Amino acid sequence: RKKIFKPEELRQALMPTLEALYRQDPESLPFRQPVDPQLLGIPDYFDIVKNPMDLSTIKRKLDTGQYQEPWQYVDDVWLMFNNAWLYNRKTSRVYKFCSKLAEVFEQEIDPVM
Ligand SMILES: COc1ccc(N2C(=O)CC[C@H]2c2nc(-c3ccc4onc(C)c4c3)cn2C[C@@H](C)N2CCOCC2)cc1Cl
Repeated sequence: RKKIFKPEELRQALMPTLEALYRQDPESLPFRQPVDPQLLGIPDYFDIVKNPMDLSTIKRKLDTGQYQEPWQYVDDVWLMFNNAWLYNRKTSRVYKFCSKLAEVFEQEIDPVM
């Protein structure tokens, strides 16, 4: 089950699953850029989230061939969701938006896997 992927083959296969998340409006808006705790007024963010991830970082990694294997891309998307569920309360808009993106992703990534 070892396989060497061509970065452009990975990119073409995975990019549509990422585009599916970006297309969610307004649910993708809090996930489009890295969390800046001071500028968002959430100074405890890095006390709780030690491995931040967002759509712009995942896109940059896809675009520069930093994923060797599909599971590495999926791990970063899952990390982004896990961070938002960890930091935010179940009652919050961001937590609910995260749950929407995770549903969309589960649909998109199944066939690709
Ligand atoms: C359309 O939905 C929203 C619009 C604004 C906001 N925001 C606010 O109410 C305050 C600032 C802004 C905002 N919140 C967050 C926020 C906060 C906590 C988070 O935990 N995990 C994540 C991810 C996360 C994200 C981010 N933002 C700023 C977003 C909307 N920027 C706005 C500037 O352009 C890029 C996107 C949140 C949402 Cl759910």
